[PDB]
Amino acid sequence: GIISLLDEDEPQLKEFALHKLNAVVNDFWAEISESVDKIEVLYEDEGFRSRQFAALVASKVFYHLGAFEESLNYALGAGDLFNVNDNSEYVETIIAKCIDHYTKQCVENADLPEGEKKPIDQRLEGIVNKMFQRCLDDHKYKQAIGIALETRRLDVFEKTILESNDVPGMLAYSLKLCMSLMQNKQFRNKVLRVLVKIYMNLEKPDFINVCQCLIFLDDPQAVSDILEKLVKEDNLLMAYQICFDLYESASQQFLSSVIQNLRTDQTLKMIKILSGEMAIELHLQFLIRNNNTDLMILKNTKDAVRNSVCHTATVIANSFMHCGTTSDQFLRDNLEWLARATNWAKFTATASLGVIHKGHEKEALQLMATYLPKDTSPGSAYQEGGGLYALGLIHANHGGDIIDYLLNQLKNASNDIVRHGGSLGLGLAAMGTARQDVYDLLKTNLYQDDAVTGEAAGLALGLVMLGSKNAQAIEDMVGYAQETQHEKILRGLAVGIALVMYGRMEEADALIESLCRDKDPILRRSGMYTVAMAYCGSGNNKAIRRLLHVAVSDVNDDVRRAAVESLGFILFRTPEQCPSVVSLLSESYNPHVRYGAAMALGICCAGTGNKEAINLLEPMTNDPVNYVRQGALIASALIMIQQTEITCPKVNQFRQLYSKVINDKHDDVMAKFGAILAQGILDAGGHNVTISLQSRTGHTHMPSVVGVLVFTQFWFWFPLSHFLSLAYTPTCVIGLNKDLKMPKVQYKSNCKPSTFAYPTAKAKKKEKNPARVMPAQLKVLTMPETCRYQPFKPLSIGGIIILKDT
Amino acid sequence: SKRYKEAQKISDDLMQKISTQNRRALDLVAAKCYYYHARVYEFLDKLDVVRSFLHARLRTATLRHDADGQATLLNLLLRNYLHYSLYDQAEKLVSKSVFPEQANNNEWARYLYYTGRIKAIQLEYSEARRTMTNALRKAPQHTAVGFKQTVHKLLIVVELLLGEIPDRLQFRQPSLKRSLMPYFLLTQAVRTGNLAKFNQVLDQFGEKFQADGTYTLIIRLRHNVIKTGVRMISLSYSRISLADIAQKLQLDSPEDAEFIVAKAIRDGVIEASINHEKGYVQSKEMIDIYSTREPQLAFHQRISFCLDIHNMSVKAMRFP
Amino acid sequence: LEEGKAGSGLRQYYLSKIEELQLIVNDKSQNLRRLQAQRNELNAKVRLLREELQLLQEQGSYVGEVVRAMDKKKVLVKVHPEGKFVVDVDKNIDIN
Amino acid sequence: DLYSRYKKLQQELEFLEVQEEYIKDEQKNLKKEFLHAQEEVKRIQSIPLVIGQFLEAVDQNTAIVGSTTGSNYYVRILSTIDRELLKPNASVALHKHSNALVDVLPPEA
Amino acid sequence: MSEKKQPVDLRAELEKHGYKMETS
Amino acid sequence: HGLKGLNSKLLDIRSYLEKVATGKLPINHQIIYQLQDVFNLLPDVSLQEFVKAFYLKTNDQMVVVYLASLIRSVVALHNLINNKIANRDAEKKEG
Repeated sequence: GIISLLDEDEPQLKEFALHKLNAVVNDFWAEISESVDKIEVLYEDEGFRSRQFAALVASKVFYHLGAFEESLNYALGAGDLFNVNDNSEYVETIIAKCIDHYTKQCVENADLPEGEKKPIDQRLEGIVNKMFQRCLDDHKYKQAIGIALETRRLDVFEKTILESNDVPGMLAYSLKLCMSLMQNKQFRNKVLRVLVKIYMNLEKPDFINVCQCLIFLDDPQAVSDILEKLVKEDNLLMAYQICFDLYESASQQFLSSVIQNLRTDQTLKMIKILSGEMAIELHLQFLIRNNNTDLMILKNTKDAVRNSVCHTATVIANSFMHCGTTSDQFLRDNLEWLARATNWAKFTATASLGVIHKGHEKEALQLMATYLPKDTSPGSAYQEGGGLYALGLIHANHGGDIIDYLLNQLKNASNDIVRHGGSLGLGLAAMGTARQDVYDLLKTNLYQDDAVTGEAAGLALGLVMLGSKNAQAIEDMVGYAQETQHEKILRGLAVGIALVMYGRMEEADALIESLCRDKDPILRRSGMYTVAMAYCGSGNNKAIRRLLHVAVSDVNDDVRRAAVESLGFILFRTPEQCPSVVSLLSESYNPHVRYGAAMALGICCAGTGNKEAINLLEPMTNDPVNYVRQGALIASALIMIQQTEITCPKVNQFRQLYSKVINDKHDDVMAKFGAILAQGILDAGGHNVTISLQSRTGHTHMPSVVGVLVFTQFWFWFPLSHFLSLAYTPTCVIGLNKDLKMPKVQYKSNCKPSTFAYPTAKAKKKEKNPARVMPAQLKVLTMPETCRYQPFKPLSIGGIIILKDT
Repeated sequence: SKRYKEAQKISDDLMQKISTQNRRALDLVAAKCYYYHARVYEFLDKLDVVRSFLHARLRTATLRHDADGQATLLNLLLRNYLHYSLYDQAEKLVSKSVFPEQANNNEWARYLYYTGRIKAIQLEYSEARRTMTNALRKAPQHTAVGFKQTVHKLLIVVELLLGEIPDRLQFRQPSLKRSLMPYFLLTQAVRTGNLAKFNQVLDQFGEKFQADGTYTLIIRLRHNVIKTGVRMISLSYSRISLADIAQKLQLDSPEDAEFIVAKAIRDGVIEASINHEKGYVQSKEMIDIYSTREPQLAFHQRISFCLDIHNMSVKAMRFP
Repeated sequence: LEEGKAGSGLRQYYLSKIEELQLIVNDKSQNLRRLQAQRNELNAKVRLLREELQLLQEQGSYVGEVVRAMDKKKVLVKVHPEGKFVVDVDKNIDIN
Repeated sequence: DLYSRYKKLQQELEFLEVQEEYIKDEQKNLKKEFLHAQEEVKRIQSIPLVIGQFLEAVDQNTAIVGSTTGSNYYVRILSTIDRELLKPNASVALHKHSNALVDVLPPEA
Repeated sequence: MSEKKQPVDLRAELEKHGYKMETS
Repeated sequence: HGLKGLNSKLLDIRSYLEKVATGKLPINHQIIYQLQDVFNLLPDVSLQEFVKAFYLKTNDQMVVVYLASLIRSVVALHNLINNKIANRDAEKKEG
């Protein structure tokens, strides 16, 4: 009990008291406990010059007593004599408490955002940058960028990116670390916007960082600013990369914004690159030259001739594998099967005509003249409705006057049979374009008061308004749902008001609360697709609060199924955890939860080669219920996409299991529908193309997610199986040097030919028709060393890239 | 080997990173040779230089590796700090924490014997009898050898200070018997209300009292003899004169006769009423109450919190 | 860096200690998933109970004795309280 | 990067945390639904139930029984009681409609 | 264990009751 | 039943005073005087026998809560012992 010396007046006994403290306090760490109140006499006295060290020893006894934030308060009142001396371990704890409290205080002041901010002591932030000198002097960028992410402030972080040496490109993948652990978009884009500016101030320009902000910051004026600087810079060759990343990985309105401010040689170039016509022609040539298909399986499914559910089966399966070939022999090889078609069968029959003709924007209209939507009036009229549906599947995303060609035919001929696939063609072609008149003429078209056309105008109005988050559109869609007696207009408007909101995160939760709280099961399922598309790409637990809650306590299995399917939409960025959390959830008593969860694991891990999802899907195809085996067949084809036998051993085991159950009449027709469907999935695009929901740049692909989420339930609407063609994206290595000119280039790949088998020294590839490639084989390949044409940009992924003449 | 273990201690302060899954075995092995620190240092004198060194190791394990580390180091602290003054009674106050989880097994029971003597130095007999009983009852399986008999020895010390103790001659082992042989007649003198029987035990067995280390309570137990002596006779006798009871209460004058019973009610002993003239102590009793509320309402939280822990065990043991 | 990369050891440790916590709590859900699926399959058992309790009335059930089998795949069997029948396969167990 | 991924590691942590409270409330409501299913199987069935003349248990979960009208049957037995009280020879009360194997007599009056 | 702590170290009455009578 | 009983008599007593304030004749008193006195029949508080009912009711809760502690001991005994048995056995045999 040395603290009893403080009762005497003169301070020299206090300095001698703390001189006793700092030495023998090892055994006295607990002795000062009860007398800390007497230490407060020194801590509260300003005329005592050693009150600093009094707060040091008071912070030591509080360090032994377990007090942390209190030790931080006395660390602030401990003056200069505190921060100077660090020995034993007093440091890691107090700097953990200091940095923690500091970064959560900065986060506290960052939500204000401005004004009224709490006072920040200069000493606690003093030991921030002062102890950060350890990170600056030791030249450790990993920890330096770590604390730079903690402080949540742009000034000291601007000093971290300004540190010496290099760090040549390290800000790029550091933002990959940021966006991976990023919470909200508030300060994210604010930190991102200055990093592309410091890359413009850097001596070596790099377009992958401005590519990262183009797909992350996503603001309309910035792309017009950077490209106006490209035209001002007179950039041609190396801007080819970022320009195609703008077309590929950015929204349509983003393209409409950059072309709007730009147009106010290269003038025709920006038209060619933003329209993406050259990408369609090279994709067409890639699909016709490199097509690998097997007709034997199509014949074994042909001669089955089962009268139930097989109508859409074979045509949608071979329309997948053959997509974009334009060479179709199908109506020639199978005939009596197509003569069996009736009712919606001829819809899907002529709808596949557009799935296999996907792309080929020019001749797609006149080449179908034989299969054109007649309208010869021995009424098949679902026929002539599906013909315009086929023209809508090709004209999705960008388009042309064919959109008005379908619009006039919507105002002509009959009703409502034209609106079924016709308005779907009108809305799908205007998807993401924020078309105006379509919202009006679809309101007077919505008032024609029929049922099957309900899903027609609902999906159309939801596609044209995608990303617009409008007001009167959802107001009129929710206002028409009362007086109508149809449940298909409820489901079409369900996905309609779900599709209008995409990537809204918490902005849509105001409406999500009303949709989920309502007692209408169809409107609850509407809020499930709405909260899915709004939270797509984010793993935030605010969605899983109500999304998973209605997945628990609800009494309707269908909306519960759509609730557990959203795990594939929102969590697709982190597919690995889904098999673990949904493990038991596929053991549930009702097949609906086992089904939607099987679809969740299928679409989430589809872009990955994870064997765990295939392990959990093994008992799913063994379940006694039919459609849960069916969804197990479709999802198992989604996990194996483009993946051959060398990837997972279950490829051929499931391939033979598909033809087995469809050639076996004893099995259910429902469950066997997903078999031939799985043959279309796995073989889609002649194995050359697949579905990709996540681009390498880090931005989600809107038409693929929109394609698969409308493809979720094919039972209610059979033509929804055709919408999955939009989810198909080409995977290829394009050796185009520039413009129209096509160089001849072959480069080497280090993988064995067993990986190259698509049912060593160097690989043989185009030379751009490009050549197909596996995402796992893109890292092992190397640019040609001795060839005349060598890429200026480092080659990593596939697609179309610059090739420089050397 | 202690210096090699100090190199193990510096590496116990560094790597980590990260999950030094071998530092739990380092907690095990080092706790052993930290007790070999105790033995080797005790070859000459106290280890006090290693008390600041133990506090250096015990505090540097905070908060990371304290798990199973802090428990053994706290016993290493408490054992010899119980042998050498001072302040450990108030030191373990601010040290806790608890410190959870209790590891390994009997380690927490023997800790509750060590701190049991500690919490017995505050003399509160409900917490002392529960920490001493829980110290012995929680320790399987032995052998060896006699210190598990020592916790039982000092266990009923606080029960002697309670005023009521059973005769323990039926609990004698072949070893513990020969060790406590003086303590036998001690607790036999505690059962009896005779003063000379207890004082002669003190004078004769004072040598064994030096061997055990418990002394100060032997002289104050005379107050337990006056309170148990008055609890005896009062409830015993119909109406007892203050002159007749003065033999066993050794004074019991006409004045203090009021306070003996009155200040026993302050301690909750006997309800005897006394009208003082000559006088005479007339002891009656009327009580019908209680035996109800706290036992059953606590049994609710007892059973429920138990089965909740048994849930936390079984639910978490299914990893295989 | 001390701010820092050495400080990130403490920062990331908080999310490591909560990782182990959440991992411990994750298993707390995992085994109750086994119990949830247990009684969920038992809910499929009471639905199978009712289904077999729905199956078995509209028909009943009995036990026969085969006195002969047919080339047509039928089988000669008696309904023992009554006159005989002759029925056919019964595709799981074959004639042989 | 270090602080970046450090701010990326609490996303799935909080997502798994809201999944905890979710699946807890999930299996809490489904538990009460299973208790409701227990009220169903205990209500099932009758009251009044025809007792019948039992012969033997052939194999797992099923057995053969004559009714009190004397006809051997093949029925999957009641799930919760397979064996212990069924015995080789007893009189088991058969379902009104189905004649399902449910329970025998005490036995007996 | 052997680990941790332990390795460190009115009569009956016959005569008096019969005498109470003839005493007084 | 409690809260709807609160607002029932509340609004009903609101009509009791409102009918006297407005609507007369009358409604007072065909039944007003007798019905309101029936409300004044029982206030009804102690002393005395109502104090005896108190600790008698306490003596009534004795048995049931005593039985509660009995079920606690039986449920904890069976479940905890049997679960730890099958737990320690499954771990020591598999591990």
